[PDB]
Amino acid sequence: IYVLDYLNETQQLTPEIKSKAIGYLNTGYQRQLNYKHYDGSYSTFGERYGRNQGNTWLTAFVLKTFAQARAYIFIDEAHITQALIWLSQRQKDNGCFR
Amino acid sequence: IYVLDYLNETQQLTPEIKSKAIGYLNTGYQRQLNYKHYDGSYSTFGERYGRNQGNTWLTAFVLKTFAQARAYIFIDEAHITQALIWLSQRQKDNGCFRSSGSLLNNAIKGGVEDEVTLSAYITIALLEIPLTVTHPVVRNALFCLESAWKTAQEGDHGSHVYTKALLAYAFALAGNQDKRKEVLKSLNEEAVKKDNSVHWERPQKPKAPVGHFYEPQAPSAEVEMTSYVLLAYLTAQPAPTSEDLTSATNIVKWITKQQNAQGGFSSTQDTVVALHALSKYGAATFTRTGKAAQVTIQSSGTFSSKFQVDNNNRLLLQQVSLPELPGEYSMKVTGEGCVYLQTS
Amino acid sequence: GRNQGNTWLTAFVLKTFAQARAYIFIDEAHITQALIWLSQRQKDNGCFR
Amino acid sequence: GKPQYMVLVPSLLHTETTEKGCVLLSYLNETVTVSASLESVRGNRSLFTDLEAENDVLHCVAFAVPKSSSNEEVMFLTVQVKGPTQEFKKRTTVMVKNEDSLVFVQTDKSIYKPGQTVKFRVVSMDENFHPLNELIPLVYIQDPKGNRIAQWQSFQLEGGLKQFSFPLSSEPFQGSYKVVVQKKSGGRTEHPFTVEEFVLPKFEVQVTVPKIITILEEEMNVSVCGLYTYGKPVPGHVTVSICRKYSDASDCHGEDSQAFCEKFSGQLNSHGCFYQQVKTKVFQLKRKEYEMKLHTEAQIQEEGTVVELTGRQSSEITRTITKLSFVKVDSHFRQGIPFFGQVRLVDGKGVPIPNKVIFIRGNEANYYSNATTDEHGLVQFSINTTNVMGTSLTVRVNYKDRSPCYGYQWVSEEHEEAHHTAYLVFSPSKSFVHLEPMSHELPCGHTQTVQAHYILNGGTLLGLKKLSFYYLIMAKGGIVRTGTHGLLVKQEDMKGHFSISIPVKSDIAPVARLLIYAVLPTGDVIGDSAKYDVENCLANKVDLSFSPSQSLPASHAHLRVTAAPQSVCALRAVDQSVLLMKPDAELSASSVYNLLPEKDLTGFPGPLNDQDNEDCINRHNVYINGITYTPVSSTNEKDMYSFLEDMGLKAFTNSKIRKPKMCPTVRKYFPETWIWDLVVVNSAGVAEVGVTVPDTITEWKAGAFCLSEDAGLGISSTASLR
Amino acid sequence: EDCINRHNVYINGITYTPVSSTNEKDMYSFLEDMGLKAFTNSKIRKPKM
Ligand SMILES: *[C@@H]1O[C@H](CO)[C@@H](O[C@@H]2O[C@H](CO)[C@@H](O[C@@H]3O[C@H](CO[C@H]4O[C@H](CO)[C@@H](O)[C@H](O)[C@@H]4O)[C@@H](O)[C@H](O)[C@@H]3O)[C@H](O)[C@H]2NC(C)=O)[C@H](O)[C@H]1NC(C)=O
Ligand SMILES: *[C@@H]1O[C@H](CO)[C@@H](O[C@@H]2O[C@H](CO)[C@@H](O[C@@H]3O[C@H](CO[C@H]4O[C@H](CO)[C@@H](O)[C@H](O)[C@@H]4O)[C@@H](O)[C@H](O)[C@@H]3O)[C@H](O)[C@H]2NC(C)=O)[C@H](O)[C@H]1NC(C)=O
Ligand SMILES: *[C@@H]1O[C@H](CO)[C@@H](O[C@@H]2O[C@H](CO)[C@@H](O)[C@H](O)[C@H]2NC(C)=O)[C@H](O)[C@H]1NC(C)=O
Ligand SMILES: *[C@@H]1O[C@H](CO)[C@@H](O[C@@H]2O[C@H](CO)[C@@H](O)[C@H](O)[C@H]2NC(C)=O)[C@H](O)[C@H]1NC(C)=O
Ligand SMILES: *[C@@H]1O[C@H](CO)[C@@H](O)[C@H](O)[C@H]1NC(C)=O
Ligand SMILES: *[C@@H]1O[C@H](CO)[C@@H](O)[C@H](O)[C@H]1NC(C)=O
Ligand SMILES: *[C@@H]1O[C@H](CO)[C@@H](O)[C@H](O)[C@H]1NC(C)=O
Repeated sequence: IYVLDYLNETQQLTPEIKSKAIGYLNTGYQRQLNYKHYDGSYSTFGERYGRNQGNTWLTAFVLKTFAQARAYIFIDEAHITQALIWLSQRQKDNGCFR
Repeated sequence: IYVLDYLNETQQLTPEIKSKAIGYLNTGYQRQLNYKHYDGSYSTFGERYGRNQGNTWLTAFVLKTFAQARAYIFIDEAHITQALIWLSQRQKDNGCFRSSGSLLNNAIKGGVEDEVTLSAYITIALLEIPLTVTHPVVRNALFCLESAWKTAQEGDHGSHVYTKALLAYAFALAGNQDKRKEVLKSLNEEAVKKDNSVHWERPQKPKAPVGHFYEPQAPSAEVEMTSYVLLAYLTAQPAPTSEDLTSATNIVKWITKQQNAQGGFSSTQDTVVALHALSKYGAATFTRTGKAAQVTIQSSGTFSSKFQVDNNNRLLLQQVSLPELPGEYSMKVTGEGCVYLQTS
Repeated sequence: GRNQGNTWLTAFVLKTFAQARAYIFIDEAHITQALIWLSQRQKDNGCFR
Repeated sequence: GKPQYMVLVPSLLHTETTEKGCVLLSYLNETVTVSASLESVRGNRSLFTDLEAENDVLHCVAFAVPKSSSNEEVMFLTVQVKGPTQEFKKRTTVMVKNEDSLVFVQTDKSIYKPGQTVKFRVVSMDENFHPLNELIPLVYIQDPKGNRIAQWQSFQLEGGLKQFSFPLSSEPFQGSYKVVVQKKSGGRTEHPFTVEEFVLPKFEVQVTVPKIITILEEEMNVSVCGLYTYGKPVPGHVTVSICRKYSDASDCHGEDSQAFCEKFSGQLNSHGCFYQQVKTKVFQLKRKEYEMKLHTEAQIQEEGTVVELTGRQSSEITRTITKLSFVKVDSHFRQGIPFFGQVRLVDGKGVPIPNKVIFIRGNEANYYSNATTDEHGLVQFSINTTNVMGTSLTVRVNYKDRSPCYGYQWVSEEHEEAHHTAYLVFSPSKSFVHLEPMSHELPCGHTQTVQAHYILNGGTLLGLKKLSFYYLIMAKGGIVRTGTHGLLVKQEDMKGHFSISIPVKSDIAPVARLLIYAVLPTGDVIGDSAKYDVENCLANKVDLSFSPSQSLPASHAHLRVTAAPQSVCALRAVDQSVLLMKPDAELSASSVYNLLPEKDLTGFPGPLNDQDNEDCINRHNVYINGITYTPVSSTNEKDMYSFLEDMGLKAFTNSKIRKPKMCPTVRKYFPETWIWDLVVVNSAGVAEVGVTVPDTITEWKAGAFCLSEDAGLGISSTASLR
Repeated sequence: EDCINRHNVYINGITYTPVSSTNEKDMYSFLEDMGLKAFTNSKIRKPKM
């Protein structure tokens, strides 16, 4: 995402690379969506067994890059709102996040 | 794709559904791309340890729908050109295309597995991708398609009537206005009208044509057939004549009634062409700006009745009688937008 | 059971089941069963294969 | 006499270059017109070249292809034979590509001192090596930190070249710089030079060490000298050293593999050097010990000048010791002609050893036969052809079995064998054409002749005496030459030898792929193909003739250059002290040939292009009635298509080529660069009157190069002045 | 006895084909179906052993 972003701002870009990029981009999104929990979270293990509990940095990371990604290709807004909501459930006034 | 296409031409559409649709659309594209071969082909399984070989109907199918898909959501043009090229590598001058269809489940299509029925699909899919008639692959396909008509035109025993229906839209779409009406006259004669609704079918309960192929796809032949011929009627190069579209409107009355309770149709390849044929009719008939449509029906002897069809009325059977013994009536339509006049 | 017994291993088993049979008592059927199988892979010329 | 038609075209057709493609209309059924038509995969881009075909003649035709915006685009090519009677046509995919020019930069020097102006000249040519007046969008000098310091934008080369100049700063950055030329396509051709403060050297340090040395050794001879002009040596207290690095394990705070070494000392003799032999026993050169470096220190006496010279650090102790290799063996044999193959023995310094027994092995025809190495360590032999398809041939020698303890463990010193696996060709009518192989560097400007053997046992069928044999030669990814030969046969005529001539001209680049093939009325093709390494040569023969040999700080020195009748020639003369300092970047014929893209075309452009399906008769039969029915799979039998594929050209045809399986004044000053210039040659040569330099303490080495529109370019032999 | 099916694995034609057994009727099968054995010289049994 950030390479596609940087190549665009510098003005040095090519359509033969933009296309080669979007392919590795749209694929990785759909592959990443494959490790999403029912509650909107994301864990290194993913769904598998149904006993995993969301990785607090991995979810936040996914969201930061799904915010960015959303500019070049099209990521379903539900996935970000789903994540955002789960991030708020693990939010303590004091000590902000855990 | 074809539901999104049909919902848009009818005008009945919602943004809460367009968004819910595009999600199942962009996902399926990327999930489909996951079963593409290095050569641009596609296989039932995918690419299971590089051992898998390509099925010429699924590639052609993918391409026909990636041509359509490309209108709402953006598709990478490389995937179509990659496929198109692979389809040409499986193209023999005589017999047009080669059947390399290695799959498990055939409810997926309606083709009779015949080189004629397969090429008849690849040729539509290729034409449907905006490609010129002067193209070398379409030149060696069209020539095969004329030989396939004159051989299937020798008699009643001529690959039955399924093949016969695909040869119509293919020709119409290609531009042989003359050969189109030549196949369309012998199909129109071979049609089965009903209560103001015409259609096409194989031999009801066969009895005579015996020798089964896997299982019976007859309920899906008859659905696909009509809708393929509806497209051939709608597809005239200048514009379809009043004589073309009024006959097309009758075909519409049958398919629209013959619909799956829950939604859709029997098979899948017959659900797809029904919606594509309906939407393409729906584009020709409906109007967006000219909301007014005035109609006037009078008689030689002082009779007078008139109506205003529009977006608030179309969904309503406006009826009138007044029975004068010797009928001498004049139907006068005005404004914009179509009106169907059924007199009983 | 996707195999065919090796002629040397069978013959070996038999030589030691002949010996073995002296201290611990052995089922004679196993030797005769083997002996018979050894004869099936016997060519007049070149004796054993 | 069943007719046939055939058209051959390269699988990679360069856009905007004259690409030849040949036609063979074989049988006289009627007057016919052949026509190839190239057209785009998507879009309405279309071409047509009508080819004038004559019966049983190999008529050729060339054509330039139109430009494509995409660097490499794939397009449809379909050939069509139009005739009253028969009408044939076939399609395949071809790849077009805009293969850019080959360019280079010569610099006045390899190194610069600050404030000194850098002078360079850039030049561009085509695959046919001849001046090309290209438009170069950019050239720029990149400093060692990476900042572009100077640039020349959008310019065109006049005589296929242009000279430039950049004055270096008084306070530049000490280090390595590089001039770079970005072509229109993007292809950055880079070229370096160093910048630093230095005092040039007056004398060289000639270090002599065995280029390669055997692992089993007691001692070795080594010597070091020191000269400068007219070979006048200088006396000095030399301090040479000879060390080794076992395993470059990167220091670990205890020297970067500084492993044990005997250093030495002594004085140099006038009219000579210092010579020495050193016992290798001390180094052990065994147990993961790899290479050696040899520093020097000719501390010149009568001065305080310590000029070192880390010479010949390429003195190798190779793992191999007793070896052998092939020389001239066929990779294509046939069951009806016993194949022939030559082998050579080599060891250590490629020493061939005669009168020593060898042991050939052939797991096929069981050719386990010994022989002895003749003069120049060599053995030729032949074997009987009567077995299955793939024939493995290994050759063992002297002692194959030995006990070097374990294989991998602590040290291996294997003695390499030589082996090869030849496969047979699919014979249609039991007929075949073999090409005698002569693999070895063929000299240019000297004709070669190749021997061709022919087997036509009932291969005639029609029984007509006249039979045409055709041949083509290819190089640089395109067909160059064409010809024919008319063998006049009996009705059945299997025995016979006949040869075809071939002038090694130099338009054939390093690769020289040659094929030969027959055209039978049975509708079959029989042929062979081979690769010959050609020596890397230029067409413009040039020679620098420095006339007043030696001289002294004189005036007017006649420096001549013979070249093409009309040619621009770039001259370069510099003190062999700055050349001694850092050797100038290699600019020879071999330097230019490596610059050429598509040195050879072998196989179709596989990663981009693929296609091998037009008749699945493979799966038609699920099995065949053997004495016990068995199911099919795949194969590695060689045929004709494979030879055309190996060539890198595809073929549109009617006859049987591929196997049916189609499914799977007393004053001194002024020394750095004497003469950087260019001249135009008259009809013969041209004499440049260069005024001699005065601080001529050293020899003046000088070279040059030429460009001619006809005879391409050339390069002079660096002629000196003492 | 003498296994000649595993002898060949490579085989010519237009393409190579790896071996696999056959379900046919050999003379041996009829004599077996009869329930009698035969000592003989001539070719009576299918090769697959
Ligand atoms: C990065 O990605 C982009 C998308 O792939 C590249 O294309 C650019 O796309 C945007 C629209 O999505 C264009 O927007 C421009 O908008 C301005 C509007 O005026 C504003 O700026 C003027 C001063 O210039 C100011 O007076 C106003 O108050 C506004 O704030 C229009 O004037 C433009 O015509 C245009 O529609 C981008 O300009 C377009 N790029 C180009 C070069 O046209 C984009 O190139 C990529 N890189 C960058 C550096 O953005
Ligand atoms: C889906 O629904 C969309 C709305 O949600 C439809 O979009 C409408 O598309 C039409 C044309 O396709 C636009 O109409 C205008 O037409 C005039 C004149 O027509 C020119 O183009 C037609 C072919 O389209 C050609 O036959 C004529 O000779 C003319 O050259 C143009 O001047 C206008 O610029 C404009 O294109 C509507 O503006 C557009 N939007 C709306 C709000 O109606 C769309 O047709 C439906 N179908 C699909 C498959 O997307
Ligand atoms: C020369 O041309 C004739 C026709 O003028 C060729 O005849 C064809 O031969 C094939 C078999 O090889 C038949 O199947 C066709 O029906 C024939 N007719 C045509 C019009 O194609 C013939 O092959 C050619 N060669 C010779 C030696 O006669
Ligand atoms: C190389 O091959 C030849 C012939 O196959 C071998 O020659 C025989 O050598 C023995 C002695 O070793 C002689 O008594 C015979 O007269 C030789 N001739 C034949 C035909 O047997 C020779 O031994 C082989 N070389 C080596 C090193 O074994
Ligand atoms: C193809 O059609 C276009 C019209 O869209 C035309 O401009 C072009 O020249 C045609 N190509 C050729 C090679 O005739
Ligand atoms: C090494 O020196 C000895 C001195 O006797 C000489 O015989 C030998 O030939 C020398 N080596 C070479 C390669 O000349
Ligand atoms: C094979 O050819 C060789 C030629 O050197 C000959 O000595 C040998 O007897 C031949 N054998 C057969 C089986 O043809």
